[PDB]
Amino acid sequence: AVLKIISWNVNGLRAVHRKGFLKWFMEEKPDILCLQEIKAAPEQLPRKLRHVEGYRSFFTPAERKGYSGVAMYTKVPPSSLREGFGVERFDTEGRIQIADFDDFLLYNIYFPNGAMSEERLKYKLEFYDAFLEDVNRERDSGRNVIICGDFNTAHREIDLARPKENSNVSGFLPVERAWIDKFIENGYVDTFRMFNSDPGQYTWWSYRTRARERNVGWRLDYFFVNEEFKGKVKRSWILSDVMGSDHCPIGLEIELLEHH
Ligand SMILES: [Mg+2]
Repeated sequence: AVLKIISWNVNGLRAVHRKGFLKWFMEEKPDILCLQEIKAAPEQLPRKLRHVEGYRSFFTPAERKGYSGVAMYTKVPPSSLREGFGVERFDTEGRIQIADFDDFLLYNIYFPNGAMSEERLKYKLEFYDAFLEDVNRERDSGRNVIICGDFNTAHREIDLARPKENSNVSGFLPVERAWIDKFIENGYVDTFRMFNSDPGQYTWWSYRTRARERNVGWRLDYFFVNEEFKGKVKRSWILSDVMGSDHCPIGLEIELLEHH
């Protein structure tokens, strides 16, 4: 038996609602849906977005109005939900959900965009370091972990359409790519690349004339697992045809643990 988990940066939950989000959600039927960039006060969402039949929903908004925010809809209730790393400046931006599903912890993370300033690039890299300390603590205690969301970095040249022109911009800086190398070396696996070694596999396209149509994109959105759990990953894919955001959704199917 498997669970289908989807991750999607929706570029505003109300915005994607107006384009057909609930119809997509009903057709795709994920067991767990992780969203990034909700951008809304949960009590200002229409009640048909706030609560969807068959799911429990959890919203973790930023302090700043209209900014960031993550959400999770799940057909099975988690046993707990942790919304921070325990560091105030990383925990007030609506970026972190860590849901305990007993088989695994599920991290749904909106990692910072560092492109607007050196200040925010430094915040991104420090957030990366706090995340790595957190997941290692949980993994080392004996938990399996699934990490999904918008990492805001394309790992290798194959992961964006125009690597050479982006050497010096956040999203493809050597130091950001090197952090992903370090995360993987700490015993985590980029699940998409377990199954797909092809070029042109992107999850974000700038909201500009025909960029998506021309597939001028970046792979910014990932599903990682700890190494010891990778044999339970059965599929990891990109839902590239699903419109409505500047990112598309990505999927993971994970087999349930089979106790003996
Ligand atoms: Mg965005």
